[PDB]
Amino acid sequence: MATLLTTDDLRRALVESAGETDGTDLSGDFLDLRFEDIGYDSLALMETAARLESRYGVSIPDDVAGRVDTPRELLDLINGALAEAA
Repeated sequence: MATLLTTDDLRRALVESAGETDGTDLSGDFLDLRFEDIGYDSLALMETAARLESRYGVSIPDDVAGRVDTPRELLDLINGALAEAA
C-alpha cells in the first residue's frame, strides 16, 4: 500500500458492487477476465466506476470508462489518476 491501487484494494470495491451475482472468480484473480464473464453488466460497471471516483478521489475519463472491458484497464486508470492526483 501507500502507492497505487493494488489487486486486493480493487477487489474490495468490485465485490462491493457485485453481490447477489456471485459464482465467478471476482474474489480472487479477475484482472484478465472480462467484466462480462465475471457477472458485470455495463450498468454495474458505471456504479463501481462512480464509487471509485468518489472514494479514491479520482476522475475517470469518458473514453477510459468505455475501454475497460478488463479490470486491468480500470486498475491502470486508477493508478494513473492516483499518480496524477496530488
